[PDB]
Amino acid sequence: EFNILLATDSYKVTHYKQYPPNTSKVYSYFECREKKVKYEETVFYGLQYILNKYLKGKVVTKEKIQEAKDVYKEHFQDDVFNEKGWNYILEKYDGHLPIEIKAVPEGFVIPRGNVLFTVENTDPECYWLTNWIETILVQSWYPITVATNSREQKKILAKYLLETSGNLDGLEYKLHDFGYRGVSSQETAGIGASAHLVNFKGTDTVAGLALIKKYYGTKDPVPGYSVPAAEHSTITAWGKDHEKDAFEHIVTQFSSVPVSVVSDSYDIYNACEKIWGEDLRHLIVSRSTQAPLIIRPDSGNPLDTVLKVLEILGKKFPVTENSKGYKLLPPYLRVIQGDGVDINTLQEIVEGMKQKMWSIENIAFGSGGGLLQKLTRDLLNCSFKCSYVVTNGLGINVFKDPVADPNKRSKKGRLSLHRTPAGNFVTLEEGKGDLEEYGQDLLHTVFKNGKVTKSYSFDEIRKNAQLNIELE
Amino acid sequence: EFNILLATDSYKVTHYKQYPPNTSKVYSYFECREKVKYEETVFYGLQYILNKYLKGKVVTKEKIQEAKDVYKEHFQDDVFNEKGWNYILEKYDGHLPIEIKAVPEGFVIPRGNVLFTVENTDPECYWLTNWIETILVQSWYPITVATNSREQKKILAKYLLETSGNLDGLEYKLHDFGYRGVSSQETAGIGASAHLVNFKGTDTVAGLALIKKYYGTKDPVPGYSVPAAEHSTITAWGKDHEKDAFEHIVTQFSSVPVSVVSDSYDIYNACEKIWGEDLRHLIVSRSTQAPLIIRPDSGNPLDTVLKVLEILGKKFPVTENSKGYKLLPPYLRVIQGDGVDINTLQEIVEGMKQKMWSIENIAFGSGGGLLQKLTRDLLNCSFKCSYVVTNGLGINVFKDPVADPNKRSKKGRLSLHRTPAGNFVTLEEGKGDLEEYGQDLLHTVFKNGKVTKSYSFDEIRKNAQLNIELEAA
Ligand SMILES: N#C/N=C(\NCc1ccc(S(=O)(=O)c2cccc(OC(F)(F)F)c2)cc1)Nc1ccncc1
Ligand SMILES: N#C/N=C(\NCc1ccc(S(=O)(=O)c2cccc(OC(F)(F)F)c2)cc1)Nc1ccncc1
Repeated sequence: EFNILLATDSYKVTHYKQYPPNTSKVYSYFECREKKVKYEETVFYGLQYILNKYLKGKVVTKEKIQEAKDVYKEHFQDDVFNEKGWNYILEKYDGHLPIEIKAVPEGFVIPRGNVLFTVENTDPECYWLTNWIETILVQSWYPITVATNSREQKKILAKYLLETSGNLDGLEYKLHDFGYRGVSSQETAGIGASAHLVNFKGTDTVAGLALIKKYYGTKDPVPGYSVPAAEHSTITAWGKDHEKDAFEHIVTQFSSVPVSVVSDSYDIYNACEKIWGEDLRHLIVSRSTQAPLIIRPDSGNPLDTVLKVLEILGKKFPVTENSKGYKLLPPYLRVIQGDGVDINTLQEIVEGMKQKMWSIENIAFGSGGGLLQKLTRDLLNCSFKCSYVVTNGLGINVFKDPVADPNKRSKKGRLSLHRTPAGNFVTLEEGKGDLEEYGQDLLHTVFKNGKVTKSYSFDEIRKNAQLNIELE
Repeated sequence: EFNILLATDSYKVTHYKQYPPNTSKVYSYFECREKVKYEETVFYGLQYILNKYLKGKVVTKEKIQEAKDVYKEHFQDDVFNEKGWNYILEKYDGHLPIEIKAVPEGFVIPRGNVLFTVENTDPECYWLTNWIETILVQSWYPITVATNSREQKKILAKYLLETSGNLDGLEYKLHDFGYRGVSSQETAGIGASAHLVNFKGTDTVAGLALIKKYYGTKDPVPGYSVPAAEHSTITAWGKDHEKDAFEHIVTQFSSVPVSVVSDSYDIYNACEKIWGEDLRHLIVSRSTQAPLIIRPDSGNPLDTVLKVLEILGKKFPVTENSKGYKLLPPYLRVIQGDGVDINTLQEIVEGMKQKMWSIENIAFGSGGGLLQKLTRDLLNCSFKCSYVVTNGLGINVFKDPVADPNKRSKKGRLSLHRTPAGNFVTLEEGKGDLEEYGQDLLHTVFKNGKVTKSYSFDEIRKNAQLNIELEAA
């Protein structure tokens, strides 16, 4: 069973002895710190998961306190654990955390350098608790960053799909999550997959579905979808001389639904030109528009291989020119590039297709490690800092400001998030939100004293995270 | 509760229909595929997966119904192999008819060798081998963390030995700071445990319980820490009271080591004036068992470390060790915990050596660099089918993409062997059977729902030792 007393950085166990004496309040905040491709705005997503799974309800028991005590005695070779402080929460509050958390609504898209949530203790005895839970709350960096990076890729796709086709039809199925095997754990898989689904509807990372169902909720039965597809084992199992037999068997098994077939086991160019393009062409051209063959290269330079596959297919199948002047494969045939795709190569591929006059309608992308694993907390500088304390009954605005790195300076005092007169966002420091010169604080209480006080459905989050181009 | 029918990539739900008719066996293997660095990998983490996810009754009527219901909506179609899963439930009481063979955990093996193999033990379950690819492939993560952590240990060992003449304290020179910087609680535990294969210092408490549950140590815990400040415990005192914060903290932790982050406002002032002058009397009185550890946390990592050491060296009595390198007094050390990864680690220790500072003076903390900034393509961790039996005939299968020879996979039944020179070699096409290379070094670790061979964390650590550690004795 999970024990919140064992879910912090070891050193935090010692901090209750380090704050100034007579400190009744520690108030801290989370931001994606501004830094002097660009990631200028971030999608706030994932806190509700943490609140529900780890923070709410009776999270302290006698047994958990004793367990922590025993572990820390050996871990520190010393007795430093705040057993009294934890027992207080158990006795006074039936083990519920005396903490208030206020947050911007999930799905909200906020520029860098703004407060996204704040945390403070609601009982003076628990001044130490605010930053105890920094570690667990800061892991929100991950769904924020996956959702943000996924959305930035959607912006790239949208721009190029609109340019080459005139519309955004199918945009929400253009970047598929292939990342299940390439992330660090089962738990990460569900979190990351759910964050990508804020922007798209295609996923193979099945763990994302149950997470969304349990913690967020959707009107539709499921938040994400997939279609049948081969992997190398289901092609290569037929033997090297029988690739065509594998292809034939698979497209016939899935004759009436879309099917993707990985075509690079031995020679992608041969497979396209000779196997699909000649030997099995009759099984392709007969397919429904709702059930295309999707040819999947999976190796070589991603741009070069996409362009060469399209060049080959365009000579073996009847290509049209759309109203924008771009080439379009027949509706029973598409391509998916699912190798080496990240935000940078995604851009390179669609720009390269555009240069060669191929519509983005022809292609979808799969992304695995690039989508869910190749991200860190420093990409958006997700960071949690104390900005206000009360000591001897007096509030003081606190902050760090390292001489050699102005980028790490933190905000001062009690914070609030507001709309500016021009409709942008601003974070007011030093309790200036209290002056009421800037309309209502956009932070809402989402957790208080062990209870989740405000929740968002996955549908609401998706609405909040829409692109401007989708809104237009 | 975890449901293995829902723990695969969606497309694998459709694969049972795609294999050749009358296929009775699908046999697959995992390697860290060969491509100048990461030439050898530490095999670690499979035992966790076997125990937590694969062993025992993992199929129930309810889990089958749940998966049926989810996949119906996910695919907008009924493609799920209900019958196949029911067969496992009915015939094997929901235990997986799979056999997995693996190299011992902690073993250090060159790239491009077979690390584990997987095959079905019932012909009806030919589709099961690759169903569990997704979950088994996540072993990439503890393998990669453990390997990258060990590569850092090699750097530290080299420079510690050169500047001090011994390896004392090596296993405490790289501390895990990564708890907040990983992607989940589960990842934190797995990654922290992988780092503990090589070192003993961690703040990622999640790692302790994982090791105790799945591996075990003779000692009460596998890893340790010591008291330390964070910015909030300094800055809460107010900008004009940094000295008061420092004094309070070192007085609270007067007889144990304590680290105090010193860069809240001006690291150089803190070292030269606050520690070096105002509070100097509280430092020089401390025990060798209870040093103050000064922690910079910003700026160029190498430049900041060198400047902090120059400042301290002028305020405190420095000695010259037997190798000719400068050593701070034993009540004073430094920890650099910002911007540390395998690359910057190398730059800092080399820069220190050039300025004649012993590596004894310093320890490193690493967070995202240690536990998060790693992907499956670093060591090209990969699972592939190499052998099938169809119509009663075994055939050796592989991929070999024309545009990427680095993606070629191995053929046939595989085994791992010692060469005459004592190195490793992977034999393909069942050639291990010829018995020209001795016995297969893989061991059956999982069979028909049961874990059949396992390793303690102590054994794993011994297996993962550096050669330099083995040399002496
Ligand atoms: N191809 C593959 N591979 C996988 N999934 C099948 C898969 C995914 C997306 C696409 S698509 O062309 O975007 C598409 C087509 C029609 C409807 C649609 O809509 C929707 F997807 F939502 F159903 C999405 C096709 C087929 N899985 C995979 C996991 C890990 N590693 C490699 C591979
Ligand atoms: N300084 C800090 N910060 C943290 N940990 C305390 C910490 C860690 C290592 C060291 S050391 O100098 O290597 C050391 C000293 C003596 C014995 C020893 O051995 C042993 F490790 F076993 F105690 C290790 C000191 C103090 N936590 C932290 C989490 C996340 N982000 C930033 C910070």
